[PDB]
Amino acid sequence: HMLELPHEKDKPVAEPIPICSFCLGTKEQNREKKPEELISCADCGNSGHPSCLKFSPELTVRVKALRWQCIECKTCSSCRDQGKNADNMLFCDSCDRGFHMECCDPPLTRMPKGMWICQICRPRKK
Amino acid sequence: ARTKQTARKSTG
Ligand SMILES: [Zn+2]
Ligand SMILES: [Zn+2]
Ligand SMILES: [Zn+2]
Ligand SMILES: [Zn+2]
Repeated sequence: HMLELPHEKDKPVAEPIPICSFCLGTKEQNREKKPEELISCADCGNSGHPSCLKFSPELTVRVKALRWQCIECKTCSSCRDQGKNADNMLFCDSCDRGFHMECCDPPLTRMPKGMWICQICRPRKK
Repeated sequence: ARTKQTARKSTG
């Protein structure tokens, strides 16, 4: 199961908008005109087909279990702010949470070459 | 890795 942060629990969940913000299709019609359940932003309600969000099935299953924010709403899970540079907020490849590079421990200055996952998704050591 | 910027470009 996906672990939730205390501040994510019992935060309000916005009314979901039942069409995709990318293609304007409902859950009945993604871009291939096939049914596909939407993922919806807990802050603004904006939704997306996982295919339109470019999420894998594995990531989709994970983000559906969490209080997810859309691309525009995403705030840093550490400092809780947005900041002014979008190329400074990494999105976790395991849970899609955002973290500013400077809010990582230790801070990052340079982009990872491959996947990046947050400290929440890294398992505890033996 | 992905950022808010890259996600915007990828999905926009
Ligand atoms: Zn769509
Ligand atoms: Zn949103
Ligand atoms: Zn931050
Ligand atoms: Zn994560």
